[PDB]
Amino acid sequence: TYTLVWKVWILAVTLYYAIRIPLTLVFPSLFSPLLPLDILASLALIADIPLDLRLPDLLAALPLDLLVFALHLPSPLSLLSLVRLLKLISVQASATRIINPALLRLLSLVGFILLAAHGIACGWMSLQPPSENPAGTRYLSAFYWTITTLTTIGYGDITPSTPTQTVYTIVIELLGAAMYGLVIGNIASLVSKLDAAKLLHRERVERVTAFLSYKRISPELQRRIIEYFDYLWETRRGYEEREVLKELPHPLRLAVAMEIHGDVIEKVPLFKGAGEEFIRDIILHLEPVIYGPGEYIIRAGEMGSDVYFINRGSVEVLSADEKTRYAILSEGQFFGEMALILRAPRTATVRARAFCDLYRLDKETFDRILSRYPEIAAQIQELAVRRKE
Amino acid sequence: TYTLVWKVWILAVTLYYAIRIPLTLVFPSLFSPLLPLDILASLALIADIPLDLRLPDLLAALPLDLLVFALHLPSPLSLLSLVRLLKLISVQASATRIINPALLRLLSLVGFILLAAHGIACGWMSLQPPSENPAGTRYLSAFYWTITTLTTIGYGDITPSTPTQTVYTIVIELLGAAMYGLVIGNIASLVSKLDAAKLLHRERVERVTAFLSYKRISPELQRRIIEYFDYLWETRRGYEEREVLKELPHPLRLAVAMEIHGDVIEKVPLFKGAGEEFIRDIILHLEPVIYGPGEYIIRAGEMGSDVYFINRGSVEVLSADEKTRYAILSEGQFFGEMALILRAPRTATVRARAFCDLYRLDKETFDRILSRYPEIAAQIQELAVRRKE
Amino acid sequence: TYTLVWKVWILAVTLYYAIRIPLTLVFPSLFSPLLPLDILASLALIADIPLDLRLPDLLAALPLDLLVFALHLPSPLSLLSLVRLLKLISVQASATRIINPALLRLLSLVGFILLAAHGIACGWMSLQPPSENPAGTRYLSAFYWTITTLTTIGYGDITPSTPTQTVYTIVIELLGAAMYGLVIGNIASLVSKLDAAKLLHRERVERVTAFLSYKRISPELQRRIIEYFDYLWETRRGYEEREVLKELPHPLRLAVAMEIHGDVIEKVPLFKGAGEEFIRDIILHLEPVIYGPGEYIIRAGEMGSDVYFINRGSVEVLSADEKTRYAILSEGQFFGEMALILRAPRTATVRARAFCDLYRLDKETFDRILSRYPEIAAQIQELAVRRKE
Amino acid sequence: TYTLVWKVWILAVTLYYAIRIPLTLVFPSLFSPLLPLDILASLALIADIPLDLRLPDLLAALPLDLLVFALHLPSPLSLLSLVRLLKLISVQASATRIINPALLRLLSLVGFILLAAHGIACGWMSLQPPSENPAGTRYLSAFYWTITTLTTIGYGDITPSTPTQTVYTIVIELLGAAMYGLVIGNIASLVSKLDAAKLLHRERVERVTAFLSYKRISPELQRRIIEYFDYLWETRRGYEEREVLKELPHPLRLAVAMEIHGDVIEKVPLFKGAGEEFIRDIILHLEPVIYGPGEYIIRAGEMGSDVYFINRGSVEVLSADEKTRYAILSEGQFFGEMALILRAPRTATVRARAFCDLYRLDKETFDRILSRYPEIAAQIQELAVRRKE
Ligand SMILES: Nc1ncnc2c1ncn2[C@@H]1O[C@@H]2COP(=O)(O)O[C@H]2[C@H]1O
Ligand SMILES: Nc1ncnc2c1ncn2[C@@H]1O[C@@H]2COP(=O)(O)O[C@H]2[C@H]1O
Ligand SMILES: Nc1ncnc2c1ncn2[C@@H]1O[C@@H]2COP(=O)(O)O[C@H]2[C@H]1O
Ligand SMILES: Nc1ncnc2c1ncn2[C@@H]1O[C@@H]2COP(=O)(O)O[C@H]2[C@H]1O
Repeated sequence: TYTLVWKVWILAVTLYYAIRIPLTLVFPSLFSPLLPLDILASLALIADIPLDLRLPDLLAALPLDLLVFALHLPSPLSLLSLVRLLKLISVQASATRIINPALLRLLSLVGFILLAAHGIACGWMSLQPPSENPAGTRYLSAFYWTITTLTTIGYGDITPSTPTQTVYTIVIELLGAAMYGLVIGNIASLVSKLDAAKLLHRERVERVTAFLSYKRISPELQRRIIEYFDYLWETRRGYEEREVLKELPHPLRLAVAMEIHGDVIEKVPLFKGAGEEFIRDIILHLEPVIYGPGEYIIRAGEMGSDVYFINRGSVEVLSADEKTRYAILSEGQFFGEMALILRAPRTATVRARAFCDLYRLDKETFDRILSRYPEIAAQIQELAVRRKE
Repeated sequence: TYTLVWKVWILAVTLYYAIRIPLTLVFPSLFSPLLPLDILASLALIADIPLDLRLPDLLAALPLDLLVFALHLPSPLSLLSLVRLLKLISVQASATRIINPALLRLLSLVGFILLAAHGIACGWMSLQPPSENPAGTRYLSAFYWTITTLTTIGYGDITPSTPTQTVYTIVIELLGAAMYGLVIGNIASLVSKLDAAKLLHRERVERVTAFLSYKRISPELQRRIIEYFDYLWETRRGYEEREVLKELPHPLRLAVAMEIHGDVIEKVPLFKGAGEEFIRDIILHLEPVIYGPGEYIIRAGEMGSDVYFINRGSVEVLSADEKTRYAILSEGQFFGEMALILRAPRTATVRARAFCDLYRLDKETFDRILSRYPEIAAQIQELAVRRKE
Repeated sequence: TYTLVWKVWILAVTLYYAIRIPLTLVFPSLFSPLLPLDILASLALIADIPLDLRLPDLLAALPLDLLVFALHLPSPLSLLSLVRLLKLISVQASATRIINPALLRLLSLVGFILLAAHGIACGWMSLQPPSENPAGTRYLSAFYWTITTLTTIGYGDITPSTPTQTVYTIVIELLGAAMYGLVIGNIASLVSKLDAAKLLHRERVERVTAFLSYKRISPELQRRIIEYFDYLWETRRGYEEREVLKELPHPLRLAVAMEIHGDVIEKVPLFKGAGEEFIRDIILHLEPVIYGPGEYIIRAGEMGSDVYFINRGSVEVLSADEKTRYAILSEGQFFGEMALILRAPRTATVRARAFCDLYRLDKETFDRILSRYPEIAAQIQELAVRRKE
Repeated sequence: TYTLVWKVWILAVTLYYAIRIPLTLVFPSLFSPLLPLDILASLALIADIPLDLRLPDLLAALPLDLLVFALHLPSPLSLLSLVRLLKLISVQASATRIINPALLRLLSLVGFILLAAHGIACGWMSLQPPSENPAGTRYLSAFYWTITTLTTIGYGDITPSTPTQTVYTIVIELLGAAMYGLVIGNIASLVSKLDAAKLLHRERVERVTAFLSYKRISPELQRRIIEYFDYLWETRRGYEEREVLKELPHPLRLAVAMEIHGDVIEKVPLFKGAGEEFIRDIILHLEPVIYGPGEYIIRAGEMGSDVYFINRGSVEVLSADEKTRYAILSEGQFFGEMALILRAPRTATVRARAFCDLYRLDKETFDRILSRYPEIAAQIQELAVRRKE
C-alpha cells in the first residue's frame, strides 16, 4: 500500500515546516533560495484534505504563509504565519495507526520536546539587539540558553538584560519548565510499560518468594517453586490466557482459542477426523496445567474423573505401589479415561518424567460429550475395553 | 438563577483583594484613589454571611482592613490586614458546585500558584533599601526573582545581600519550592484524568493486542479483533454499563436503565402498548452484545434458549446448511423465540451482514415472563405458530 | 499515665543532642557553660534501657560523649562522638504508638529534613579557613548554602574553593539532593492520604457522573443521582461497612456490629426485651439501604418477602392505586411482614416522604427466625392478624 | 560451588574495564605500566563464552582493545575501543541469579549512575585546551562539573566556553539529566518495596481504624481490634496463606502445605500414626483462625459442626451457663467433635483464656472423612463415647 508512504511524506513536510518557519521568521535573508522547496510542500498540504481516508487541516492547509513574507508584513503581525504548525496536533494521533504503540508514543514525546526547544530558542534570538556575530554561533548560544532554562539547571552565564527579555524568560521559566517535568514524567512512566509481561512474572514471583523465604522452608521445595516459575515464564511469558480472553465476546474468543490451542489439535488421534462441531464444543473447555518432574497426578483410589491430554513431554503410569510398571505414554496420547466409563475408582498412579504440560478437562463437559456424541463414546469404549491387561 | 452571578462576583472580589492588598502594603501611596472601589467590595463581604444558602467568613468579613491603613498602623503590626485573604480557602471549594470538575480543579491550582508568586514577590520587594527606581521595573525584578526561586532554576543574577533577606530566601527556598513541586505533581497527575474513558479502552486494547501479537496469529483474525474494539469505542467510549450501574441502588438503577435502553424500547412491536409493569420487569434483564459481520450466532441444533432483539443492523437467517435462505430480518425485530416454546432444538442458522448490535435475554427470566404474563405469551404463541413455513 | 510524659521527654533529649552535638563539634568554646545541662540528659539516657516497656539503645546510651570533648581528642577521631544521634532511628518508630498516623508520619519526615540540613550546615562550617567573623552570621551563611544545595536551586553566589570543599559538595550534591527528592515525594504522596474517605466518595461520584452526562440524561434524574450521593457522603462519609468489616474475624465483627447498629436496636419495640441470642443471630443480617423521596419500594403484587425496618424518616403506605391511603408509619416501626406469613402477594404500595434510610432483611434468615424462635413468631402473628382492615 | 566466585571475578573485571578504559583514553601516559594487569583480564574475557552455563559476549570479548592503544590509532577512531563496556548489559541481568532481589536491583542502579558520571567526566576532560595542571585536580573539577550538571543543580561556576563544549553540554543536559530523573524515580519507588509485608498490614490496619474511629466506638472494643491486629502481624507478618498459595499448582501447593502446617501435624495424637493418605487428604482443608481472650466460640445450641484443633494456647470449656465448669484443654487437643457424631445440638460453651490460635475444619470434608476412613471414625467414636460425663 501507499498510505504509509503518504503518511511518512506528510510527517516529513510537517517537520520541515516546524524546523523552518520560526527560523525564517528570525532571519529574513532566507525564503528567497528556499522558495522552490516551499511551493511543493504547500501544494502537498492542500491535497491532504481531499485524502480524508478536521478543523486542524482546514486552518493549517490554507496558504497563510508565502504571503506574510511576500508583502514583508511587519513584525507585530508577522507572527500569524505560525499557523502552519497545526498539523502536528493531528499527526501525533494519525501516526499511531501503524510496532508496539508503547514505543511509537515514547518517540513522539521526544520529538515534541526537541521542537519546543527549537521554537523557544528561535524566539529568544529575536528580541535581542543587533550584534555583528555569525548566525550559527548565535543560534548555538540561544539553544544552549533554552536547554539550560527548560531543564531547570540555570547556569546563569547568560541571562536577560531588558524588560522584554525578563518577561519572556518569566513566561518560559513557568510554562516550558512545567511541561518539561510533565513530559519527562510521562516518558519515565511509559518506559516501565515496554515490558508489561516481564514485570508481572516478576512481581508475582517476588510476592510468592518473600513468603516462602520468611518461613523455614527446606531448600528442596524452594528449588522446585523457582524452577516451575521459570518454566512458566519461558513457555508463556507470565501470561494468563483465561484472564486475557474474558474481555472478548464469545465468537471472537472461540476463534482465538481454535488457533491458540491448535497444537494439541490434529495431534491426538481422536480429535482430527471427528467432525467439526465436537471440536468447537470441546475447544473452550480444554484448560492447561503444568506438572513438574517427580510429581504425582493420580493416586489410585480417589474420586473424580478428569481426562488428561498430553501436549508435550512423557508421562509414566505406575501401579498402586512401586512394583510392576505397566508402560509409558508419550506426546499426543491421553490417560485417565475409564474413571467415569466403568464407574470405578482410580486403578493406577502416574508420575512425570520431566517438565510435561498437559490439558485437563472436567467431568461435566466430558459426560455431556458422552451423552451427546455416540461414535466418539464408542471409540472411547473400545479403547477402554482393549486397555484391560 | 442569580446564584452563579453572585458566586462569580464573590470570586472577582476575592481576587481583587488577593491582587491588591499586598501591593498596597508595599506601596502606601495607593489606597487614596482606590478608596471608593474598596468600600463597595467591603460591604459586599459582610453581606455574604447572611446569604448562607463558616469561620473563614466570620474572620474575613469583619473590616479589619480600611483601618490598618487609616490609622497608618506601623509595619510590625500592619501585617494583620492580610486576613482578608481567607475567603479563598472556602471559595476554592464553593466554586466546585457548578463543566467537568477534573477541569475546574486543574484551573484553581494554576490561579493559586500565580497568587502565591505575586504574594512572595510583594514580600521580597518590601525588605529592601530605598532605591530611586520606577515601581514597575522594581515589581518586574521582584517577580522575576520569585519565579526563578519557586521553579528551582536559580540563575543567581540577583541574590540576597542582607541577613533579613537571607532568612527570607531560606524560608522561600524551603516552603515555596516544596509546594511548587507538590502542585505541579497534582496537576500533572490530574491532566491524565481528563480523558478517563479513552485511557481504559486503550489499556484494554494494548493488553489484548500484546498477547495476540506474541502468538503467531494469522492477519485475518487480527483484523477483526481490532475492528470490533474500534466499533466498541465508537459506540460506547469503552464504558461498561453493568460495572457503572452496580454502584447505584435498585430504584435509581431502574430509572437510569429505562432511559438508557429507551432506544430498543418503543421500537419492537410487542413491548410498547403491553403494559407498564412488564416493561419494568424486563428492562433490567436486557443485556447488550455485539456480533461482527460474517459471524455466527445460532448453529441449528444446540441447547439453550436465548431470544435476541435486533437494535441496529440487519440479521440474516439461514438453514442448517448453506442452501435455501428463508428471509432477512431488520431493525426492531427479533428471532430465536421457539427454542423454548416448542421444546425443540434450534432449526436454523443466523449470520450478521454488518456490525449489528443486539440484546440477549436469558432463559430463566423468559420462562418466568411466560409463566406470569398471559397475553404476551399468547402473542408469542401466535407469532410462532404463524412462523411455520 | 506517665509513659507519654517520658516519651516526650526522651524526644526532647534526643532533639537537644541532635541540635547541640555538631554545633559544639564546630565550636569548642561551648560545652563549658552547657556542662550542667548535659549530665542530666546523659543520665536520662542510660535510664531508658531498664525501661524496656534494642541495639540502638545499647550503642547510643553509653557516655561516649563527655569524654571526647574532655580529653580534647583531636579532629580525625573526634567524629566518633556523633553516635549519640542513634536514638532517632528508634524514636521515629516509638513515637508512632500514640492522632491520625498519616499526620504523625507527615511531621516526623519534616523534622528529619530540618535536622539533616542543620547537620550538613555544621559540617560545611568546619572545613573552612579561620575568618574573623561573628559566629551567628557564619552559621546563617552555612545554612543558606545548605538549603540552596539540598533544594537543587544552586544560586552559586557562594561556592567551594578548595579540593576538600569540592569533595564535600560533590558528596552533598549526590546524597542530600537525592534524599530531598525522596522525602518530598513521600510527603507529597502522603498528604493526599489525609482525607481517604473524601477521595473515594469523589472518585466514585465522578466515575458515575461522567457516564451519566455522556448520555442525554434528563435534568430531573441527574438531580436525584447527585442528591442521593451527597446524602450518602453526609451520613456515611462514603464508607462501605460491609467492605471494611470483612477483614475482621467473626467475633470481632459481631462485637463491632452490635455497637454500630445499636441505633436501630432498642428502637423497634420487638427487639429489646426479646432475649439476647436472637439479637445476636439477627444483628449481622440487617443491611442498610437508602430510598429517596418520591421513590417506590413495594408495588403490590410482586414475589419475595423482605421486611423493612424504619431507622430514620417517615414512610407512607398506599393501595394498589392512588386512592385510599391507609396510614403513615414513622421512626422505629416496620412494614412488609405478612408477605411470607400469609403466603400472599404484596397487597399495598409504599413511597418515601423524604430521605429515609431503612434496614432490609432477607427471606431465608427471616423464615429461619420464624422456625427457630416461637414467641417472636407469635408476636408477628398477632400483629399481622390485628393489621387486617 | 565456584560459579559464584567466577561471577564475582567477572564483575570485578568488567568494573576494572569500566573505570579504566575512558581514563586511559583521556591520558595516554597510562597503559604502559598497567599492561600486565590487562592481558590477564583480556584472557579472562574470551574464556567466558565457553562457560555458557550472547551477542554482548561475542562483541565484547574480542580484543578490540590492546591494539587501538598499540598502533596509537588517532582520536576520531580511537573511540571504537569503548566496546569492552558491553559486558555490563548482561552482567546486570546475570547478577540477579544469586539475598532479596529488591536489594540487589537497588544497588545495581546506584553503581550504574556512578559509572555514567565517571564516563561523562572523562569525556568532559578531553575536549579542553592543554592546561599545565595536575591530573588529579583536573579530574576532580571534571567530576564536580558532571555531578553538578546531572543533578540539575547548575552552580555555573565552571561553564562551557567553546562551541564543541557547548554541544557536549547540551547533549549531557538533555540525556544525562533525563536518565538521572528516571533512575532516581525507579530507586525511590523500589525502596518502598523492601518491606512489602509491613506496608499491607499497615494499609489494612489504617483502613479499618479510620472507619472504627469515625464512629462513636467505645474504648474497650477499640482496644481489642488493635490487639488482634498486632498479634496477627507478630505471628504472620500480615501474610495471607490462602491468597499466596492459589498461584501455585495443586501438587506444589500440597507439598508446601504439608511443611507449613507441619506444626499441628505430629502434635495431635490421632493424626500421626494414622496413615499417609488421610494426612494428605486433610492437610489442605485445615484453615487457621484466631480467637482472643474473653471471646466465645461455641454457644451451646447452635447448628453446624466444625471441629476445632488447638495449635497454641489453652481453651476452657463451660456449660450452657456460668456454673459447673467441666475441665480445661491444652495444646495438641481438640473439641466440638460430637455435634455431627451424635446428631445433637451443641451441649457446652467454650471461651479463650489468652490469644490462642486454632484450626477449623468444615462439616463436608469431616463427614466425607468419616464415610471413607473406618478406623479414624472408630477412634472418634470411642473418644466421644468415653467423653460422656
Ligand atoms: N497397561 C496399561 N496400558 C496403558 N494405559 C494404562 C494401563 N493401565 C492403566 N492405564 C491408564 O492409566 C490410567 C490411570 O487411571 P484410570 O484408572 O482412570 O485409567 C487408566 C488408564 O487410562
Ligand atoms: N421462514 C422464517 N421466517 C422468519 N423467521 C424464521 C424463519 N425460519 C426461522 N426463523 C427464525 O429463526 C430462528 C432460528 O432459531 P429458532 O429455531 O430458535 O427460531 C427461529 C425463528 O425465530
Ligand atoms: N392499614 C394498614 N395499617 C398499617 N400497616 C399496613 C396497612 N395496610 C398495609 N400495611 C403494611 O404495608 C405492607 C405492604 O406490604 P405487605 O402486604 O407485605 O404488608 C403490609 C403491611 O405491613
Ligand atoms: N467433660 C468434658 N470433658 C472434656 N471435653 C468436653 C466435656 N464436655 C464437653 N466437652 C467438649 O466440648 C465440646 C462442646 O461442644 P460439643 O458438644 O460439640 O462437643 C463437646 C466436647 O468435645
